[PDB]
Amino acid sequence: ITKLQHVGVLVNSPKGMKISQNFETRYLILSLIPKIEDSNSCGDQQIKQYKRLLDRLIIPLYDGLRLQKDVIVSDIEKLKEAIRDTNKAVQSVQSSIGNLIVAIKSVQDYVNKEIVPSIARLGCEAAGLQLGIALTQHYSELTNIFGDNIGSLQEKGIKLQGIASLYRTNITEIFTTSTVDKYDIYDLLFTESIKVRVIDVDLNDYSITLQVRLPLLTRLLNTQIYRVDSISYNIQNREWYIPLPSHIMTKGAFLGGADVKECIEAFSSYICPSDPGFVLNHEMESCLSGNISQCPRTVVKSDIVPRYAFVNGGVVANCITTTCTCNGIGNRINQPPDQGVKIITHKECNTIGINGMLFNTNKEGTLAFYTPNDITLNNSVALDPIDISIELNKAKSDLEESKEWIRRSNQKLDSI
Amino acid sequence: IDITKLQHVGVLVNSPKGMKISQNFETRYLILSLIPKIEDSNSCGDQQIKQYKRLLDRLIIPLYDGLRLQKDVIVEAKQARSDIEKLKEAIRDTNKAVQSVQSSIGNLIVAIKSVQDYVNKEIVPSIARLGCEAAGLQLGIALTQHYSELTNIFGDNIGSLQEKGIKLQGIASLYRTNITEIFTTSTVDKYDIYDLLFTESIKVRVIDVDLNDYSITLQVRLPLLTRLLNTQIYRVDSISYNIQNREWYIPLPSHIMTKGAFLGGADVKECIEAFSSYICPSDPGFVLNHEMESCLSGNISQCPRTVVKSDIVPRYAFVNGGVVANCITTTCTCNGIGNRINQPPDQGVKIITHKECNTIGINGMLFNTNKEGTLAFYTPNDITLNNSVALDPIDISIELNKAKSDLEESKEWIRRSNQKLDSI
Amino acid sequence: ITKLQHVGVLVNSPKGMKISQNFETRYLILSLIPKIEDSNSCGDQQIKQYKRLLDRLIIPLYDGLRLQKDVIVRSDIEKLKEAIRDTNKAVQSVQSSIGNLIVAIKSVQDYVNKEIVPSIARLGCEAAGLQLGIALTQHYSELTNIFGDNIGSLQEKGIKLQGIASLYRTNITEIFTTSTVDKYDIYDLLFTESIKVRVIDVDLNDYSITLQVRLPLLTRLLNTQIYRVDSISYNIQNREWYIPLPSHIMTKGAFLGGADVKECIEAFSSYICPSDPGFVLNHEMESCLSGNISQCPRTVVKSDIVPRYAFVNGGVVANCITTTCTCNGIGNRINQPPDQGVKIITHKECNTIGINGMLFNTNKEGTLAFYTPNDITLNNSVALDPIDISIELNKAKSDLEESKEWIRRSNQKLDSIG
Ligand SMILES: *[C@@H]1O[C@H](CO)[C@@H](O)[C@H](O)[C@H]1NC(C)=O
Ligand SMILES: *[C@@H]1O[C@H](CO)[C@@H](O)[C@H](O)[C@H]1NC(C)=O
Repeated sequence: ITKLQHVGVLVNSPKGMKISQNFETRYLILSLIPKIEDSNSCGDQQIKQYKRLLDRLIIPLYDGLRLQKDVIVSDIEKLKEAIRDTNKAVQSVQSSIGNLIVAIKSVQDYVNKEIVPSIARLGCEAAGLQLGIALTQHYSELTNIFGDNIGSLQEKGIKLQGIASLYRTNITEIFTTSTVDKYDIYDLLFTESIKVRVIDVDLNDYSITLQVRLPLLTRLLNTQIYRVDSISYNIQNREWYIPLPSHIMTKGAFLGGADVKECIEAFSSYICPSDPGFVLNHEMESCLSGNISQCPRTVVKSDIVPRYAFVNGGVVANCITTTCTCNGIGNRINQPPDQGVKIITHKECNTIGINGMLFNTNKEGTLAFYTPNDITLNNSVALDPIDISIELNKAKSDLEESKEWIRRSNQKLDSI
Repeated sequence: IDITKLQHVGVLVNSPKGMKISQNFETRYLILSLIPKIEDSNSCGDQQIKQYKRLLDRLIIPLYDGLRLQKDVIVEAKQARSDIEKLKEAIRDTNKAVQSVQSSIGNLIVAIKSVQDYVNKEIVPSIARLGCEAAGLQLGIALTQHYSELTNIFGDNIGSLQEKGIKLQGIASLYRTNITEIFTTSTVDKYDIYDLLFTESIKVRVIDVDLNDYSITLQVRLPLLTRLLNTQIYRVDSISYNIQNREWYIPLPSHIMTKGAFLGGADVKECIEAFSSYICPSDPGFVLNHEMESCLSGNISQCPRTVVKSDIVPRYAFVNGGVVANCITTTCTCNGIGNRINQPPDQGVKIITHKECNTIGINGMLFNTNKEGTLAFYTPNDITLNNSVALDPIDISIELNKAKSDLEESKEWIRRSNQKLDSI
Repeated sequence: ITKLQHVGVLVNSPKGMKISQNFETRYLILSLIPKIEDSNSCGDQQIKQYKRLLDRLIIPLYDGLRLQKDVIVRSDIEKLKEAIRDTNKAVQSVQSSIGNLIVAIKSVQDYVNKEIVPSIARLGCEAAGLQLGIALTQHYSELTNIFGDNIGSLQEKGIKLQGIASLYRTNITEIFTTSTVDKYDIYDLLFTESIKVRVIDVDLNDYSITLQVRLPLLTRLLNTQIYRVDSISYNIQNREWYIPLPSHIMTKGAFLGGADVKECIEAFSSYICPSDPGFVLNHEMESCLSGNISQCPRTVVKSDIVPRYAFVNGGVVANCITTTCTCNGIGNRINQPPDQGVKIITHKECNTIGINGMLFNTNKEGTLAFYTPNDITLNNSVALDPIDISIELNKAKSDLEESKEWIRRSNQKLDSIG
């Protein structure tokens, strides 16, 4: 193959080829509910809910798997009575205290029979809740990664975060049987060739078993696949055009056309189920190879034949039959008899125009943001600590006085 | 430029549609922040933030590693005898009785102080903590939701190096009110952006991940469609037809193109059918051969027809809901095996409408109309909240009342005590 | 059709054919917010929040549909009393204390009643709220998984198993409710995700989404069979030939032709086309494919581009005359009588078939892998040892009982005056 632009054919993006036939099969077990242990069974009510949620997920995948399997397979006396009085007075101050004690005891038992237990329960409920958040973030994450896999019983690609559960810290380690290039796995990701299919579901453990099949690419020696676009071209005052296949191949010193219908284009090569090459008729064969005298050219008489095509950042066109402008509809672009087409470059003309149609360079837009609302956690609800010191301090202060008077009553009681 | 006389020759050209080329793009960055600024001086949600960040790490890291791999490949006292000693003693005893009572008070004004301490040093901070753990939970839910929402909208993009389309809710952050503000660079039709949505032509690739601030950076590529002036595209199906007792069929491309006054075929292969038009990277058209072109333009006597001898050649086709068959070499039964629909040896084919015959018949096969089935629902089970009932308050009044009730009765007696003591 | 392996054409996997034109429309109603019954409005905020979340999800779908419809349409007796007055003043001071105590006590009570009890209930409320949020959050999560792909585009999309889950109750057959469908037919519908659902209408007030499920009804063509065919360069005598043929072939009754399965979708037991994909081949080829092998449009090969080997049913078919086929190692070459056109290499005959050094092995199995969540263990609530003052309280009655006795004593020493 050469440079037969002068005849309107443009061969570009040269690329290698690999055949995907061999593969490694690993199985991945998804466990939907973590081993949960809570002594007092606080997170009990919640576990129950999280399971009914899982069932709504698992059960359908089950019924489906079962269907698939189903098909496939009177003076002293005054002082006397004055004592009796004061005495009866002390006896009542007793029953008084005898009641403050009961009152005080009742308070204790309240605090123990109601308040403390409540505080307890509340915490239990809140421990349970804390678990709900946990399970929920799990179900969330679970579904986001293997959600499309758990939804169909057919093969599917696998997200990066799903592959991340196959290797520890080096993606290469995904293949635990062979050794693989950094390069080779990249072609796998960019192509999403790694496929996953759900094989079974255990309704009791709440686990889904997936079968992933990793392709092992076989590289091909000396094979290159190019893309080709043909445009009309002028020679003297006549316009010609050569229709050719979309892709050309090169195996050793042989060339032919490549049918990439079933393949997938990777970064530096195409990964195919099998060699895509096919033979062209001697004419195209010689034309492409160099003997330009053989090109299957046709005189163009219809507006249908394309007179321009886009190639790697820029346009290729027949500027004789198509009006090519440079940076405005007033700057006509010439093309010497020398060639059959002109390669207008965006470096050359920022806005290259073809028959009025303006083709510019990617225009940056205004930056966008996906942002959540700022959350401020207005702390709990505070309670002012109770204060009785002022009262208790007086009780203890009267108390003392009481003692002093008794002290005095005794030294006065001294009359020997 | 195409005569629909072609119909009489079993060749049907479906609906007309325009064509647009996609070569002008509008790059535009979208920054995803997976964690909001959080304010809580008491650090009551520290444990959740931790939990949340770890959740994001599991999600983000793989995207990160993948981008790195790509970036790499690419680039006792005496006793009382006399009654005055008996009084001295009698009162000396009561003093001790009082001294006992005051001993009892000391014990109570300790029992109370202990309560004022149990409550203050334990019942309170304990309750305070519940609210603090509860604030954490509040933030968890929220944070959990932001994740669930984020993963839904961008989870398809976040999980691949390959380019993907944006969901409606994704695009939602590219405009404030009109879905048009989508493009900032240019001005675009309601029609032009509808073809974009309907086709999922708007695509985005993840560019960089920032593991520290927990943010992903997407590049949205909005394409700008160039409408190809006076170009239409039709889909074309061909059936067999009878003309003078001979049965013919014409093999024709799937699609045809109309450019000005020229015509040919359309290789829509690498293109995408939208609503108003097809959207292709380049012009799909190619040139048919003299015979075929002429045939389609009108010179019906040029059609590369063939005699049907096999049963492979289609004798009917669905187009415009209804059916179009060759009712001569086929038996078209209108509304039930009974009534047969006839076709003069003159015409080419018969166009049967589901309006005339509710259930078209073609040799046993009954092509009917969409039949509506039973309305179905996806509804969550009704929820009801049973806020814990309040706690019957504490009542120690009956006890406090008798308590004060006596304190008076006591004061009384001391009056009488002081009374008799005053008449001495 | 036959056994044309002798000329290098390999007719693979034989499948039947069904066309899909008869559809069964069925509407599905998505309710994003369930009916909530909260008497004391404990979950108010949490609900206002969830809705704010459903809006950031619904709205866009709305704005989207709008754009669409918008476009589509100084003695002893004197001494004795100075001492009793003293005693009384001491009893007075006691009463004063008992008062400051009776006060302090009610105060305690009031606090627990006017500040703690309430505080306990509020906390109880906040939880009921938080519990609702868990629910709502989950619902949102579950629902965005099932229909989130549909809700995000306005083009038709397939439907997940768990999505189909709400069309039937027990048998997956009750999916269609206007006809009766083979278990076989729905499996082809599932295996193909032919069932499509398109978002029809959204309601911003009741937070609901209406979806239309399009359920295809397959019609089966008789005696029709579609085969996949591969062609490889063969070797007859010392000359090397190649016969190029279409990728798919069809068999109808006693006739055969090609098949343009392009617009078609291969299922399990058959292909599901929007219409019969058969076309006729030129006499020569038609004849060739039916036995008359002297009619095969064979071409002499002179390039390495012509396929000399092909993958088939977990094995390889190759021209081991123009290709160097090795069985179980590069030293063991496989031969071929100048007669047969090609050799059918089986992985059972060759664990590792090698074509020109390129190795095609059996499939090895890597290590089982696990996606498991860290073990969660709940450290119970926060427990408070109960309050205990029964010690200090007993030291109270006891002292009163001592006091009671000191009085009983003081009385009798008086009961003996005279
Ligand atoms: C070009 O091809 C023709 C036909 O095969 C041959 O006769 C002629 O000599 C060739 N000339 C070149 C360019 O080698
Ligand atoms: C097919 O082969 C027969 C003999 O098997 C031969 O006589 C005949 O000419 C061939 N058919 C055609 C179309 O000529």
